[PDB]
Amino acid sequence: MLYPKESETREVKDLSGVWEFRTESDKNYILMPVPASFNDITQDINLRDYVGRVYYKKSFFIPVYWKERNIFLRVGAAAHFSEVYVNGNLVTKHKGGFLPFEAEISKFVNYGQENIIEIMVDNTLTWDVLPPGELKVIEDEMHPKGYKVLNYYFDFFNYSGIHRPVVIYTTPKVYIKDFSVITELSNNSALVKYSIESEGNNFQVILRDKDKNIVAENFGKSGVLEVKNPKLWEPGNPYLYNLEIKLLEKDNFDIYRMDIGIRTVRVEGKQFLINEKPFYFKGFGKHEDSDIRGKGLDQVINIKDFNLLKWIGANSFRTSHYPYSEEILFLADQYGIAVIEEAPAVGLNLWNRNEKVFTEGRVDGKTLEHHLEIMRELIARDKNHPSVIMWSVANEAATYEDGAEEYFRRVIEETRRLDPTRPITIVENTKASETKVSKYVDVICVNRYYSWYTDSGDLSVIEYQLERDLREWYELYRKPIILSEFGADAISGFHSDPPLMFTEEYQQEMIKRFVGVLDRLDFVVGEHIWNFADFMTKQSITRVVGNKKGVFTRNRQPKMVAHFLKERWSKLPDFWEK
Amino acid sequence: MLYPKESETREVKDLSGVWEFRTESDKNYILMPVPASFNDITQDINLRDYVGRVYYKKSFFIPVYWKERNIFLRVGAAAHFSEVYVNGNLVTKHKGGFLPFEAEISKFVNYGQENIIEIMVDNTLTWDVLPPGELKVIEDEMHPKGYKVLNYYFDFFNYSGIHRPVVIYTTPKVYIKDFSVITELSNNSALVKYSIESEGNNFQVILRDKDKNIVAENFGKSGVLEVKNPKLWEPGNPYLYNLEIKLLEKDNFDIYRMDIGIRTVRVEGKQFLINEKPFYFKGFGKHEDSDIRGKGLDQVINIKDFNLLKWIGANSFRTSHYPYSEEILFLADQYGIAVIEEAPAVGLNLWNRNEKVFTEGRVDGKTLEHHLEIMRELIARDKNHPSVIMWSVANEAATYEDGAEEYFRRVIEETRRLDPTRPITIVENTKASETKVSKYVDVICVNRYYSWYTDSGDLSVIEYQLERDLREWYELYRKPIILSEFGADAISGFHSDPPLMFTEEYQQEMIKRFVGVLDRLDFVVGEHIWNFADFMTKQSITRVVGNKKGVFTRNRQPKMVAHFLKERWSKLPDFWEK
Ligand SMILES: [Cl-]
Ligand SMILES: [Cl-]
Repeated sequence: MLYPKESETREVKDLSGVWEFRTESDKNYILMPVPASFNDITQDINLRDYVGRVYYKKSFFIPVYWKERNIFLRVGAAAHFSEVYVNGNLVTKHKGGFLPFEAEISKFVNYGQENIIEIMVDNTLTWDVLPPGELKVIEDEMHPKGYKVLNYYFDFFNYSGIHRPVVIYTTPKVYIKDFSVITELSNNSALVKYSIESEGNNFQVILRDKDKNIVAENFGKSGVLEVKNPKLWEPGNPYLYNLEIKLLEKDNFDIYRMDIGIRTVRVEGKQFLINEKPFYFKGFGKHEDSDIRGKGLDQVINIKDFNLLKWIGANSFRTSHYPYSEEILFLADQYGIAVIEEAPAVGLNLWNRNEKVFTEGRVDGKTLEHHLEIMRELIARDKNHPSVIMWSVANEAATYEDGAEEYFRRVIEETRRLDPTRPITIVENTKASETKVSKYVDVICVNRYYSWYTDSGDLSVIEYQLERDLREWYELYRKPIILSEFGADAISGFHSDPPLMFTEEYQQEMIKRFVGVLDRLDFVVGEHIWNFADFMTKQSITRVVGNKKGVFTRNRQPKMVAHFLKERWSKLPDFWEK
Repeated sequence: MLYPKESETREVKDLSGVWEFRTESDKNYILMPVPASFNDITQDINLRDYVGRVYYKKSFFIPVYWKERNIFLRVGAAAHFSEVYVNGNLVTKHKGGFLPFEAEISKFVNYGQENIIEIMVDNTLTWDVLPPGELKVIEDEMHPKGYKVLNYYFDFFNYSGIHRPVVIYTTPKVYIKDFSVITELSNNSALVKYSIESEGNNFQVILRDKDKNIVAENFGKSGVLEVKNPKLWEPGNPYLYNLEIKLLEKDNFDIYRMDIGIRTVRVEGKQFLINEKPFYFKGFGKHEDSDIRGKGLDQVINIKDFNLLKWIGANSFRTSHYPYSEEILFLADQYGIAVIEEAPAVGLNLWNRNEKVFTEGRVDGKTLEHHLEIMRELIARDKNHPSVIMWSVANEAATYEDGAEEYFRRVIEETRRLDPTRPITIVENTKASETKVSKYVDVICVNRYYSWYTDSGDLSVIEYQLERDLREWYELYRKPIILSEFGADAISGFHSDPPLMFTEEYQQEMIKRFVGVLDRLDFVVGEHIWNFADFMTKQSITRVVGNKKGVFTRNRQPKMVAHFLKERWSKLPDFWEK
């Protein structure tokens, strides 16, 4: 499914705005913005911590002239289970809170009249949705009848609601359903190879440069476009060409356009190559999180975040720990930021080797089935973005378990089959010698928190422990390694010398000592600090109103270590043969 | 041993000030203030976290006229093992970091000349000092040779150094060594009964009121002083009489004076009676802790703290979790603040029922021997302060263990034998039905943290859980109950609605809901919030630069809940028949 875009042949109507909202088995509505998480909008603590079904409702008018058009209703994201009703008719259901879903609804609309859309969203986690969790009953001596808790083991808050825009769009009855683009370098040219999915068959395809000059054209539902003297897309030079696809049939006419970038990505030895040059990742793990709206899409915050990425000198980030909005990937295309996009397989770990995760009752064949469908949906959505340069299949799963090996072999095999054009990783906090899964990926991503979660407060252990660990990863697997997470919680304004945990000084010193180690290791091709910004988590005595490891505050202002990273990364080239 | 006080017959020389300081097996000195903890004075992180022996050194001059006087060298406190050298001569050794020690040193001084005092202090904890801990060797795959950690399980930082003043004082060769005072009410009079310890035998004892009027006198080494129409000491009316003791012998003359207060304390049924009226404790658990100086005595901070106690309307505190400086008790006498003074038996708990504490290898007969000596030293020091109204033998020990019963039976039995004039408690976090120790004390003190350490964030459980729990304490033991701790960490300036853990709002709402429960229970005779002020702890992912449960910041300014308590406690009488 293609991102909804207006053209000569397609209308788009955005239903974002103020909706009516209620919780299960309640008749009274309140007002609720869309897109947004509902948790922080009100002062009702029982809604903040609500677990169950909520219902959104809105009126909309369909123009009579949309008859004899396809009418699609698209929901960008709703966490985690959703059902969509048009005038009381169920038009689609969806499982998974971080990818879009849509249905054709012309059969159910009142033309030239009022219509009602209702969207049910259920935030109840189970062990066969990603990320997983479990609702548990607690009726003991200290809890009243009916006390229940939603348990989950990922470290970000279970925000719920409609997190990305709801839109209605039209197409002709015979229309461009999808297309695939692959770019190759050939002699002094680039090739853009394409295939179009449609019931139609007569297509003209045109490629235009930045100045609207036509640089290539082809008649054909599949084909190759040759670009002589191409300008390649890469961090530091985000050149985009505009691909125009025109269906020209007897009764149907359809146009779809997308900006694409010409680049190659390849792993060879201990090098991560973009356009055949050795890349060095400088960046962050991020989160879709901001004040008040929770996980809701906000283009103000998105553009602010990319300007901060360019300001600090980052060239990349990982979409920890789930696919982000398409909007963020289009921006990464424009700004020239390399993206590792990650499936929502986070929380597959009970920090305890006595509780097994990959076992009947928890992560099983049903979870695997969902994970495989997720990879198919994710690659289908994002396969044409130049900014996505790697897929991450999971974050900190219990990869030391025997059952994790067969599980992830299947996930990894399916991902590569779906997209052979990008490398694959998995983000590990398991010990190097214990993971049964990292031997199957292209690039190793390791999260390490020496002197924070272990030997807390003792910065002196970092060089000893980190160098020994990373050398063992390389000795066992002989793959490029990204230090995919490291950092320390810092309360803005907490200062100390000597540095103490939770101060800005400790965060900067820890990060500084980690990267001094990486500079001595020629097989380390990247550093991603956790996290870009402070974000909300569930409440616990270990979380000082959320996770405070941001390099920026939640309102997008820098802590001390942001300036250290700006100075370091201004000296580090994007392409660096270590 | 009596607090050093100048008189017509006694000189006092305070050696506090700037000393030279070094660590073990090092020849170079730095400067170090005394009294103070050494940990936060410098920018040397290796001294902040030092474990082992440190050495203080200072020159002093003895006047030739001190010949034929006793010369005593007193150390107010040094944590935790100490040795005192005068001109290289060992004059005393001491075990325990929170009580004073002294020696007579006239045999070792150079009269009319320079002298050198050196004090060794060792902060290495063991299982037979209080509070206990253990130095552990960690030489594994991730730690270099010689890595060691001091483990301990009490929740305050192991500050070390000379924490209370070092002084030298003179007495005549035959002198007042000690005295005991007990006050009784009789008809319309009060009696002050006394006994004096001395090699002398001829004494005149005089009692003076606030205006220096003599109200009673007696000739005798022991005797009774009758005060007609006494003004009693109590919170809200801290009347002090001055007791003057004069030794009058042939060759020796000695005078010692102390302010005393006339009051009785008695537990009867579910009432805590002071001067036969039902008291209600309003107050705090405190700590000896302040910026930069750690646990060092500071009279500025002490007077500030008492003015804040009076401002907020408190009438009491507990010396969590160790005896405080004598200076603080003299101030509590002046201000009329009731003190529960506690022995340093904190940390006798490995939050884990698989690791036993009262067992060979940990808390054993050697620990018990030290605990019993501590109770003797503590009562000998503080027996004459009107402000001390109860002894606490421990805080949050593993009282569910079989071995804890015999241990504490002996501690409690010895405490009562040493001082039958004050009730005894033990501060519990064990479950009511599991403690094997609370049945042996006079008043129950229970620490409860519902919605903070358990059901974190859910304020709705408080009333259900706390009322059920406290009713079970009373049903099992039929004693008065003090809620001796409850509270929540709050970062100053962290605000939210709805309230979230670590915000000022959550701290206030939790405390408000707890005390609403207490008001409905006629057997609850007290509320002590944890803590008076933010204080330092060892580093851990659960401590945001120390413990943030203070009602005041570490620099002694109020958080939101301080104003809630001021308003509540301004409405609650000190004496309240519930
Ligand atoms: Cl983290
Ligand atoms: Cl606490």
